[PDB]
Amino acid sequence: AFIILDEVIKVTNRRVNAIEHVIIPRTENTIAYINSELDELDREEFYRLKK
Amino acid sequence: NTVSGVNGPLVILEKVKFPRYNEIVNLTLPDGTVRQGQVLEIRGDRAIVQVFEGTSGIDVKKTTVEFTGESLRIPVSEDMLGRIFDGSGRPIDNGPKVFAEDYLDINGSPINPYARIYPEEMISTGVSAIDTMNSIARGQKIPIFSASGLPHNEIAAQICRQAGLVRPTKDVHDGHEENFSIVFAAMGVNLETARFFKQDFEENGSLERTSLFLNLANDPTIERIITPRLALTTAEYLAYQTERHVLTILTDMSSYADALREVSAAREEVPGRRGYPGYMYTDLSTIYERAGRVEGRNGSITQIPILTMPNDDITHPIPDLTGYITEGQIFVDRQLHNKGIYPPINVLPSLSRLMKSAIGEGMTRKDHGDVSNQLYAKYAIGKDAAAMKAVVGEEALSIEDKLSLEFLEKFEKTFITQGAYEDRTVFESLDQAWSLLRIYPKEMLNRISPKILDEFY
Amino acid sequence: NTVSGVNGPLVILEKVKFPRYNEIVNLTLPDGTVRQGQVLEIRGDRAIVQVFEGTSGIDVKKTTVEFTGESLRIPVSEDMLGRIFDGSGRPIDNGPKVFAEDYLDINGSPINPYARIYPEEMISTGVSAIDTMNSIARGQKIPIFSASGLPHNEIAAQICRQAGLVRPTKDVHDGHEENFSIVFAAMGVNLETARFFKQDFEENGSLERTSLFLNLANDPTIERIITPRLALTTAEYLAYQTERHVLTILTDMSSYADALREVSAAREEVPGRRGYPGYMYTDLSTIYERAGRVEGRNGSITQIPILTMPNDDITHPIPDLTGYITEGQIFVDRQLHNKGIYPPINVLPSLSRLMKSAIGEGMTRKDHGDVSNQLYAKYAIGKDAAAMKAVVGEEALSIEDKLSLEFLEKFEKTFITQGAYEDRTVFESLDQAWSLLRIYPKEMLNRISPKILDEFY
Amino acid sequence: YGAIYSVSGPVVIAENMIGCAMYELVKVGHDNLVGEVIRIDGDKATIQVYEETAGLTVGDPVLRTGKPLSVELGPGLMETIYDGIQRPLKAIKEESQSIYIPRGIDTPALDRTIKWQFTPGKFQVGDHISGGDIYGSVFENSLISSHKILLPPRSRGTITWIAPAGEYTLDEKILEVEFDGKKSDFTLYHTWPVRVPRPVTEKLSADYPLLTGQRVLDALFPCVQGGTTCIPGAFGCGKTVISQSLSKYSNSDAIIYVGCGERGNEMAEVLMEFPELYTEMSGTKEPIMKRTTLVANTSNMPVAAREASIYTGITLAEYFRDQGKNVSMIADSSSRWAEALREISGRLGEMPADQGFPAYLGAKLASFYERAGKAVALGSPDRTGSVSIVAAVSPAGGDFSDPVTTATLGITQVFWGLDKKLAQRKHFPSINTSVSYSKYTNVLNKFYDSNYPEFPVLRDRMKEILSNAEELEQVVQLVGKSALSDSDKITLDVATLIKEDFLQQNGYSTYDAFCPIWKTFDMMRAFISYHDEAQKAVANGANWSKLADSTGDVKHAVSSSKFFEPSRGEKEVHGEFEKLLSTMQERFAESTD
Amino acid sequence: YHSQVVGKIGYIARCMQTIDPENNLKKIREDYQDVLIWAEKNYRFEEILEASKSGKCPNDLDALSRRSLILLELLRLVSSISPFKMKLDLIESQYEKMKQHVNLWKSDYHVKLNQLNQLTDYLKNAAPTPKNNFLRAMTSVLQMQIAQYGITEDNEGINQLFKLGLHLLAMANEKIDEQYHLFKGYVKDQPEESPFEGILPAEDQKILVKTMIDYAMPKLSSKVLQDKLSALSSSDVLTKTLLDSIDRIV
Repeated sequence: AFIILDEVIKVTNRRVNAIEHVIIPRTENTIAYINSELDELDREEFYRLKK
Repeated sequence: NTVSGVNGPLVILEKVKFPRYNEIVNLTLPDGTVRQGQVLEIRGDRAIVQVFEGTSGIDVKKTTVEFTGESLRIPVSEDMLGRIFDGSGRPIDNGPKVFAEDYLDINGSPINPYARIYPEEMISTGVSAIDTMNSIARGQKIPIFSASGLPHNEIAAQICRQAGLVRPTKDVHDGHEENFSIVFAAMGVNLETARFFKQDFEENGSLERTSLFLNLANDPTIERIITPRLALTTAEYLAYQTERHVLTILTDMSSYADALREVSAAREEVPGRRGYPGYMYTDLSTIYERAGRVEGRNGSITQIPILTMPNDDITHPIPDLTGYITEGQIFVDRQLHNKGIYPPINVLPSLSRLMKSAIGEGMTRKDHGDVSNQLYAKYAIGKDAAAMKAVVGEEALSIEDKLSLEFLEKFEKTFITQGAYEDRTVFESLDQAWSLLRIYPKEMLNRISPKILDEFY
Repeated sequence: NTVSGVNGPLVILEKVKFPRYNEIVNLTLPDGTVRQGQVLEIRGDRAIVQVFEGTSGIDVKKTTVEFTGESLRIPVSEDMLGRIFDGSGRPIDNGPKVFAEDYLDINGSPINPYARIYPEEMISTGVSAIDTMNSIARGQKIPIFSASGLPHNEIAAQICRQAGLVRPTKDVHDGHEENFSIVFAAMGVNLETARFFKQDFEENGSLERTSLFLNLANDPTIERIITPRLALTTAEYLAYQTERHVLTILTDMSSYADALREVSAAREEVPGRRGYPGYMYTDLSTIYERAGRVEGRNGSITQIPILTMPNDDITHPIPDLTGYITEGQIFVDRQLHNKGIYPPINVLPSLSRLMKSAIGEGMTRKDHGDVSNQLYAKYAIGKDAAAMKAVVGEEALSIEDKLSLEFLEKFEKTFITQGAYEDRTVFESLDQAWSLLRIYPKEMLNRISPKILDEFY
Repeated sequence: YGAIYSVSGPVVIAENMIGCAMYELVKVGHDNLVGEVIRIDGDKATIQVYEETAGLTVGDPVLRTGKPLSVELGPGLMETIYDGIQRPLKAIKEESQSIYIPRGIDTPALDRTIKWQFTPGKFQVGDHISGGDIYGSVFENSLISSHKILLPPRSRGTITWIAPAGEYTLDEKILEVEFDGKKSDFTLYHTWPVRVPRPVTEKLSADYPLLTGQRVLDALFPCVQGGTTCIPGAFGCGKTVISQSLSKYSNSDAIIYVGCGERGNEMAEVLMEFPELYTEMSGTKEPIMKRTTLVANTSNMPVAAREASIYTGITLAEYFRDQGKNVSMIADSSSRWAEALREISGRLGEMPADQGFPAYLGAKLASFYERAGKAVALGSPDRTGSVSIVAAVSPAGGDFSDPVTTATLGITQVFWGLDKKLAQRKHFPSINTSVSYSKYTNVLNKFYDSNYPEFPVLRDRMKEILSNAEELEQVVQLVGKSALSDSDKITLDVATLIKEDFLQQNGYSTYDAFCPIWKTFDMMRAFISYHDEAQKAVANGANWSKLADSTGDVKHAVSSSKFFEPSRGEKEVHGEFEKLLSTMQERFAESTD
Repeated sequence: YHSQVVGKIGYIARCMQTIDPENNLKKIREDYQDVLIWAEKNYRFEEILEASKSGKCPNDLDALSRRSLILLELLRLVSSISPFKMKLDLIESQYEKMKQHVNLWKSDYHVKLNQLNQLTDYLKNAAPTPKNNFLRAMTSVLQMQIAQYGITEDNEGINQLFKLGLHLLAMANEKIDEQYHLFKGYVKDQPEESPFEGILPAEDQKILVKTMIDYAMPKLSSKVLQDKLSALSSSDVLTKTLLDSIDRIV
């Protein structure tokens, strides 16, 4: 049981760092760029319609 | 003169200098139906006003002009409570005129009723978790975050029906012994919700002390947007005239934001991003301007706005602008309502600004913040131990995680759970928090004094 | 004539269409202050003119207009060094005289002094990664990319201070054959930021080798936008007149893009993406088009602009259009500056499409391009091995990731480590890059040739 | 003069107007409502109505004031609460009995009943005068620098008539100008617009220090007056305590508080907390209220007053900096000014940028940040002054990636990262050393280190002690507690005392949250000498538990530096910090053996 | 631009006329002859502005305001030492040394002159008390030592008197114990035998000795000690022997 816990501790320590490292930046940058493009893309039709 | 044209909800009338700003006008048609409206925009040799009765059916070569001579105002008196009226400012009770001797404008108070001091005395809303964990004082803006999956109208009706009952126990406790009033304004609600709110409020006995504002979804957006100004002006006039604490409930803010967004395309001003108008901060700030302690130190105007989201998304500008002006907010969880809790409100995502100073003296105890801090820490530790208990297992959990997990279900089904007509006070919520916190040992609580902890263990 | 109205920085005046386009005009106000402007639009009974100085306080019937009858031109002379002034067309602070003996147009094609051949030289700036990993030369454009968290102004002032002293060591080392000239232009900057650059320039060098161009933040964007035409005309007239290398610092590009992108909504034109105008590519292309070699084969104009990201994202049109229009790309990383590296210039996203022409072949070795490409590929492999050391560390890392991490750590902590006033050379940087690249095995160095790799193995 | 052409919403259009600038204030209608022309298209001008537009019809006359919309600069600005448009609410609170200014009533920036003693300056008849020169003085304060009456900016000539000493009103003329015959009549107060920069001799970098009463601020970076720094707020959950603790703990002569988009509770808590709390210099006769200026605008006010409140506070801070005194400007926040500019842009009908922010926020933020700073005072006297611009940064689009927060951080040269976890524990101010940064630490460290400064070595080792303590806590959490040496335990012990003493400060205390720069430099040098003595004693061979018992009273004396008062005969000099070096050297000598 | 240079020339002429009334400082008035020459001639403001704009009048209003701040600091330093008078050679050498400095505001001289002007300005609005008398005597001794030693030479007595004046100004009116202990330590730490003889009057020293004897008199409970301590209150001078004799009696 000690060899199994010592074997699983490295995989949990690797997955805990990789899952926290690779998770946030792609969805954060893609969501911020998608909302940033969707804001001006939504406002441009209202500005052209008002003009 | 004659009607120039009509396009959508706006009506083009021939007027040079006859109608004033906010002056009511009457259109005389030859079909036997007369309609009245308010001048939303005045220009030179033209008039753009929205009629409150109907949205079409007016002639362009047969209409007449009539001047009423009275601006759009709400009559504030002592007989407005205990009656049902419309959103435009007319009664619907089928009786005599309930107009009072005081006329106030719906575009702001002209007496400067803005507060200049921090609120000390707390106000009870009839909720144990909303009073203990996120309780607000007199003259504080605390909104209720809702969604499209829970009964936000029943949650506002439960807070309106539960309010006004703790004032007798607080007056008996040597606290708030003054008269209390309630401002009820409904915008974008159905007839079944208004009849269920009036029948539910009439059973508990709070309909006589409160005012009923009926605004349907088939009416104009100008009446629904002008409906909260009559309740805020009546609550400010009653709170300033009589020196009494008035708590106003405005539901829903999504119907007022949709009515203001619908009128943003009719005017010459262009709307902002996401379809809504860019001047929603001034419109929400105008309704939020009537808030704070009244002059005299004996009255205050409390406002409890209700905001409903489509999917609980914070990307809309209504949640950032509405939450930025208010000092905190209470969000309703969807998992608590599906689990069976009523009202399913979570204390982890909610936040209260100035929670250590929003508790008075003589009606609330001093250990409410210390018991609410240990109850919030035990609720967060039970929320973390509940999700960690499934991954860890039943034989690999911590010793404090089991008692915190049982205290999360017992505190969630004992403190958060409550009936629709069950009134509670600060002493009952403080006794329930001490009874729910009695399962934990003395070495697990350090956010309270030893005298109050050992005395009420 | 007379001004009909005023809306923002542009003033709408009613007059005849007899004046030509780009004619200089002066507005006479009753406060005793004269403002200069340029006629942007001419029509019958109405005209559109943009005032360079001043944005508000212009009366309709209380002000007058006067026609000078001359086109928009800035007088450039050879005595601009050792004089302090601001770029508005004249000295606003009452400093030195901006009068000269030659007149150059600011439309973008005064004489067409752009070179029609690929240049071949070695430009030294004092940075090992900027000189070796950038491949800069005479007449090459390299933009400095920074953020809001990192000190882009201190990095630009340190890069200009190292580039001002690194040029005489190369001129003594036979890297150039003419004098050096500096062109300092500030737009939308504070006095405290310009005082640090003037103190660093006076401490590192003198006050006569550079030009004084100051722009105030309380002025309009049209007055700050006129500084690049006078700086480019003075750098082109000074570089073409005396056959000297001119180095211009354009700071900041966010203010120049914020001026033309600022006034893009108050007019009748439709803007582009992100609210910017559709002619910003021609506006930045007009300043970027006046770069390269000069007439005679003894002149050159170097542009070292400083761009600050206002959102911290790659979706902005100013960094992509400025980096795509420029021949180089210098990116700054806040993570390298946070660890303690000075200057924190990242060579991973830096890539130019003119590395062959920027690499010198008569004043330096031919292995600088292959050593810079192998050092850039080994630096990117060391960055990917550093990301693999961040993900796994010691569970899936091989010997190649450990050797690439050690070479990336030694090259990152050795090549990117420097002071604030010391300078380097390409010969010492080639041996320093060869010493860090000597630790790699022969099996991993197959991208380089065996003759050049066997000599430095 | 003009006539009301149309009235639609908060913006009213008026036709038949000529000779009106882009900032001239006029009164539309018969009620005399306050307003200002935002734009002018053709013969008709568009004006924004700050007051309520209810009860205004087309056809009423519009009378202009004949000058631009500005505020009055004279005696009596301190000890008074006014709005962003120069409207005193304290004068209307007595007569009208209201909080804000009601509709149909408008008060001036200066009262007509308050009188001040006018004193003659160093000028005489026949001598040339200019703007910013010392024309006189008025005795109103005794604990700080008095508000000296200066000449009007953008005006010069010969002094033909000089007023004598005595008491006079601000409405009466006491000054005359001789230029081109009869130039004009001058008074005690002066008119100047808020949308124009104030005149000055020359602006430079911040090299003038000033008292602030911040141990963490003076310990993290060098204390100076004239810098620009931005800090994150809490939306009324700790930002008003840091602003009131910074304004109350600061020992400056003048104070400028500007509330643009506050809720109203922080303005009443700061205004009521200002006179009830005494100053650190032992001030009397309203030392906290008379020494500061009160400008509070709520969220329900007009966007023109909230946007012009920073211009009025920057104009009053520019006048106080031009008078020859150092003043600290506390503003909160830029998100309410950008939201008011976006609401004014959407209400006016212009085309805005993405996220509702227009392009004028960058130039207005750059002019507002460049307008405040330390420089030489303009005029013939050539005095020294400083203007510290401290503006809070809050979100305006639901995240930190907005153009207001990201654009405001680029123009500012100083950044202070507040911690929400430290502010939740009733601890303020708590600035993080990793997110914190300042560019003026070199000139302030060299100018302060010119005479006898030790702030750079204690500040670099103080920030490196917490930065190494964070990596030691992360390595102790990741690897374990029994994997570190005695150097990591000594660095964590010094970082716990430095973070507990500096980062663990309270904002509700009076003598436990305010201290001079010499007491903070001696307190940081006492901890750095104990850390260097512990590292040198541990390097020579010694146990960590034996060295911890070998320290003894040095750890309790160094840890007890946040509970003792700095007054021991002088405000800066303290003999107890001087004895801790000899006692720490005597304990360090026996600790090594 | 030119109006600030003309106003700085007229203010420099008025400050130069207020500095030397008999032409005793020829070195200070010699450098200001270019600005004082235009002030001694009857001319309009348009001729001075047009002469300053065309290079015929004094320009560099920033650099002229930099030396004008040093001249205003020398005039404020000479005026703040009233009613004491300084030497003409020490005023000319101090004006030459202060004028020869690269920066006149980035040092402790402007902060010491601003602190002395704030301490002298705080003494204008006061009442009779021991803190105002001790701060007035310390400000008079600091003004005499500042007029005797100048502002270009550091002295421990001027820094101790300035630190005692700032420490006395930083305290309230309920700090008679700390003002008496700081006055006893500052009086015992003074190297001179009498710091109030020749500058302050005999009524101020007798009022200070009567204030110290009246302050230490309420803590005694003996008739012999109260009579012996009360008998020393008639002295008109102040010295360390009176403080040691009053401390030995208590």
